[PDB]
Amino acid sequence: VSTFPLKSDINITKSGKTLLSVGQGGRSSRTGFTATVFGGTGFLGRVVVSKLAKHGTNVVVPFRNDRARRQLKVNGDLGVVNFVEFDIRNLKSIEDSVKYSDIVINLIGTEHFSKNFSIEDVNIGAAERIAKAAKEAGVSRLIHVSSYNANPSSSSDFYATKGIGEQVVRDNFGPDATIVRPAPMYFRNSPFLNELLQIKALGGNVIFKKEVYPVHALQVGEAIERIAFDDATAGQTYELFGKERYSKKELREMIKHIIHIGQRGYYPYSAGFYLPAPEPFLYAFALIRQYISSQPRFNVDQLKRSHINQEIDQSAKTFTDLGMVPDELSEYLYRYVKPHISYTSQTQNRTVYSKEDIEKLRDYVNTP
Amino acid sequence: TDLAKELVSGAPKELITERVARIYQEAKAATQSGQHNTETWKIDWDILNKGNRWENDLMGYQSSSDYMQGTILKFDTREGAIRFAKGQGWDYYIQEPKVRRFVKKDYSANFY
Amino acid sequence: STKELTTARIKDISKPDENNLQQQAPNRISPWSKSQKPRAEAQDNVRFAVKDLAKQPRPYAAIDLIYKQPIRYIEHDNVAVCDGNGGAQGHPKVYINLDQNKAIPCGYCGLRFAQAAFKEDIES
Amino acid sequence: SGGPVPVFKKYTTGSKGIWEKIRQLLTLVPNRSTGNPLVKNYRVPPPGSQTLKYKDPVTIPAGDIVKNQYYDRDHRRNYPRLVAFDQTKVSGLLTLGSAQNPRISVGEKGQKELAVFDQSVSLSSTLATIDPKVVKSELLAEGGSPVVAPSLNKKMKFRLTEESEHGMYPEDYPIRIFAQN
Amino acid sequence: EEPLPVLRDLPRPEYGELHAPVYNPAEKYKEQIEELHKFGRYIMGCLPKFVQQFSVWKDELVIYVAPSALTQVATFLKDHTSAQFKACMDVTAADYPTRTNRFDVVYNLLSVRHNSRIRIKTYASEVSPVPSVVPLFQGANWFERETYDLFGIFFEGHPDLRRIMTDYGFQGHPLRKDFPTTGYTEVRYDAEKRRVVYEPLELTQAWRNFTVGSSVWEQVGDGKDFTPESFKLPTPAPDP
Amino acid sequence: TNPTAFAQTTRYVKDSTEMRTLVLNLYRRYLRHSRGFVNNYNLDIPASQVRTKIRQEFERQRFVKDLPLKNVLYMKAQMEFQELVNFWKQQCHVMQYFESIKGDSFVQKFLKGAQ
Ligand SMILES: NC(=O)C1=CN([C@@H]2O[C@H](COP(=O)(O)OP(=O)(O)OC[C@H]3O[C@@H](n4cnc5c(N)ncnc54)[C@H](OP(=O)(O)O)[C@@H]3O)[C@@H](O)[C@H]2O)C=CC1
Ligand SMILES: [Zn+2]
Repeated sequence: VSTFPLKSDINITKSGKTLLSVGQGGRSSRTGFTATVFGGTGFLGRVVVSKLAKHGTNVVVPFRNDRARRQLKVNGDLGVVNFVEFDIRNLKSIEDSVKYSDIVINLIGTEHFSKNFSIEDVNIGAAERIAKAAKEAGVSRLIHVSSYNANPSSSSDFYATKGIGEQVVRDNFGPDATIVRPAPMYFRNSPFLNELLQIKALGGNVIFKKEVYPVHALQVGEAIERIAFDDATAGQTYELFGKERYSKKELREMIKHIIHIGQRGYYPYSAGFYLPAPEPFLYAFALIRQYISSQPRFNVDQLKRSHINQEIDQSAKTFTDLGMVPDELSEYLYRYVKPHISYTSQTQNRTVYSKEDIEKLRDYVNTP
Repeated sequence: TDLAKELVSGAPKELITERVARIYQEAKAATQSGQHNTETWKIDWDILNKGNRWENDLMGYQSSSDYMQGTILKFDTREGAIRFAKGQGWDYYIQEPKVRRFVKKDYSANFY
Repeated sequence: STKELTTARIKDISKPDENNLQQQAPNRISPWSKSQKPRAEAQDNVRFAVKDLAKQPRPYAAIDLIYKQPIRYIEHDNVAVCDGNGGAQGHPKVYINLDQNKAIPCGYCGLRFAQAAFKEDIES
Repeated sequence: SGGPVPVFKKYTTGSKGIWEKIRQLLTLVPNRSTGNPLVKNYRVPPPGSQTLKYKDPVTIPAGDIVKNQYYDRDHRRNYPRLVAFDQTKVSGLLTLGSAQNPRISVGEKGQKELAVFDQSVSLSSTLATIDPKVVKSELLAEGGSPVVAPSLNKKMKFRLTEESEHGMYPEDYPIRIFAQN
Repeated sequence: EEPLPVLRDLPRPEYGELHAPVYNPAEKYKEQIEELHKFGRYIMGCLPKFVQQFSVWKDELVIYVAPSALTQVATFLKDHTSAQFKACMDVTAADYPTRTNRFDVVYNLLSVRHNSRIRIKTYASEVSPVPSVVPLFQGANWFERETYDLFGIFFEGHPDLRRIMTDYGFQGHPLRKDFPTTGYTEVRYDAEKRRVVYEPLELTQAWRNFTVGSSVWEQVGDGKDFTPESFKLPTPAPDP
Repeated sequence: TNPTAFAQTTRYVKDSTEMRTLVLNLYRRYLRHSRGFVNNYNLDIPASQVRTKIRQEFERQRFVKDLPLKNVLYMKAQMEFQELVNFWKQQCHVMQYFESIKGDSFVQKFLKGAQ
């Protein structure tokens, strides 16, 4: 964020346009850039739209949910945030979103498949169509967000389609496409933290054994702001991850002590905080809810991913190439699990967990 | 006089370390023969080198970030203006008003 | 040709098309002021991407309408008096000198007045 | 006096025939109006369809073409001047008197006394050494009586009235009605 | 049983050319001006130690006192039988940056007893203390709080002095002449922080200063003198 | 009319020595309520960081010499103390108060526009 995001007030795009910024960098200021944020109504999308629009950059937000786009307009001044009703199966709608854009950020991706879209259609088909449409519109910069374990030869549908998505985007848009591989992101209402905060987490012995390198979502959106406005980042791949490795079981137990579920010894077991189930049963339950439940549940592919840990591609670039220091989960863990605390309510004394308190709590969890 | 009244005024520190005020007496307009506006001393601030004015692209409005751009203080004497500027700890400079030299003017001079 | 759509001219070198949405006005192609932004350039904005240009407000150009009014010729008088042809609902009443051998417009309405003795000279 | 008025004298829509007789029987106060404006009388000529020909009203002394010099009616530029009385001028008025009742010597002997009050002269010192009859006649009033704060309106009197006059709540309610008197 | 008359059709009076008196509105105050001069002089005579000066404008009397004399004059004007100003209707201030003491602190008193109003004027700086008339008039509690909030005047002896108009933690005193009309900061909702935050002020359209179009000619002259004849220094008789 | 909780009567102290004691007395009251500030406003920092912040703000006026300025500074500090203890401030204001954050070279300001 800061007070002025650009490193200079004059920027020349890859397509030759000269863009001049006006103002000190506030709501009424402008940067001269127009950006399209595909999937701007999602979790990461709202962070990206907020950062771009708060400094005056024009943001075009294609959308399919009419109620979800309303809160995005508050980020920018009048005329800054624009909306286009779009569908990845409508070519004309996508071409209208990128017609006036200098930067296109593709945040569209899914871990589930539904009655209308498969994993291939969103992770590969949508990315290819957006990338090819951006090039025909003469967009200077394209930013695609893949997954952390993107590998075209992976046995998981999510990781494989993300790996193919990286290659199909570079073929269509060209060598000037920047690819971002973010780790699981922690933030308010973060999907990575929502699963850990769920009291009745079925099959926690099979799912919560995955080890990851969680990264702050605010930094991921900040990194995208750096990448979009820096042409030196074109054609590169960025792996965004934290320094400290964590297992979901450690996070699950650390959260359990922060929420003070253990104030009553019987309660965590009675309330269902532990639901040990065989993996074949979890596979059957995940398979059934893939065709009965109308809401995306824990599906078959996510069961496979519980056995796959996050491996970091060493050749790719990191926060150091962008001049940033990754945030530590221990610093921000308390403020993002604070809403789920049982009672608190300043009864006697709030137990504020600092950076050192969280690290000590990690030792207690692993202490038998 | 010596009291640093800016410590209690509540104004931001940028008024002292980044802005320059001008103490001046308004010059007589060349299009009018009135001199009423020249009888008072006024204080205004120099424009910001950047962000003083920029064009809003939606409607062509004159956007600005200078919060002192429309503030002009009025004083009855030069000494009062200096005393107030010193009291607030402002970086200022005085523009001395130009005085008109007196020359005798009579109708007889049209022929002599 | 985008040169007649973005440059101020006294007259349009072609016939305006009422159905053309790139014209400055439905009855006029070119803009009528040097500082008037061309309509074609204005509509080339991100805010017109998914907007129908036909329903946008396109009032008729007043400069073309005022010159369709015939010149008022005054008989046996070198001074013309105009107040907007409405009286209390018009404009302040002004007096126009007609000594010169040309039509002189009103300062408010733009209606042009001249003497009848100069009618032959003005029309040719 | 605003006594009770029959219902048909009020500009509201009423009842007719048998329905008027029924209303009188059932209503506790039959002379009250329903509050619905008469469709045939209320706002029947709308303000946009009035036939009146309006003319700007002008008074003769201040809006005529003759005997109408502006400075004769220029009250804005003839505003009262702001005069402040300090203890020096009050001492001068007390010692030398006023122009209405002069008590200052004549000629050059009088201008010496005037020049005394051109610099600071305390009123306490002036009151300390002065004839007491002056204070009882100039500073005080009615031979030493204190100066009461002057009223903003000398015609602001009141008189207590009874219900038969003002028509408001009777004497058992805890309010009273005061007239102009 | 009779139908109601049509008020539109009722006949209306016919008027010729109307006439109206032309007189100075200040003429109707001739009794008020002289009475207030005598009462204002009576207060100075009763309190030579405190009353710096007094002025009379039409029907308004103003008493000018030092900050160290505010309590005594207000106490006198409240408890004296001839001047029973029990009600303090307003306490306000005005900023005059030219003077050594910027602020004029103004007290408007009302006497329902004698149907009279009086005004007390004192002065203050940004740091000089002013006695609080809250012990005398309990209704001045909020007015003095408002004066401090918008000016910053130090009211010594106020039982609970704090902000009453500005936001909590507001910086600056808006009614000072050097305070910009738009302030220094503005608020908005930050999506990242999930709360409303203060940010430095930026205006999409800057406030346009049309006050520079003031007339270059003086509009009102020196005015007319309305001092009572009983309050003018006498002119001595001429030479013999 | 009863004054609100934690309300002090405004007074102009004419002794520099007495003013020092009043500041010290008010300084301890801020430290004692540091945990209350954390609990009431639900801060993300421990009470130890609050006391460090309170000390830093007090040290900014340590070398103020003019007595009339001290009375205004002390009076406003009492008003600030009353505002925080009585929970009159909204939680957003206190969060932003602790959300306060090497300068750029000449060229870095020059390339971006500076001020
Ligand atoms: N911990 C994490 O969240 C991680 C994120 N990623 C990837 O980052 C990107 C951002 O996702 P995130 O914000 O984090 O969480 P989400 O999965 O909720 O974001 C998905 C976004 O893509 C849109 N989307 C999905 N399918 C479609 C579709 N058929 N048509 C149109 N839009 C679609 C969604 O739009 P809508 O909301 O309107 O349905 C939404 O805006 C994703 O691609 C994700 O795979 C990868 C690793 C870690
Ligand atoms: Zn005309």
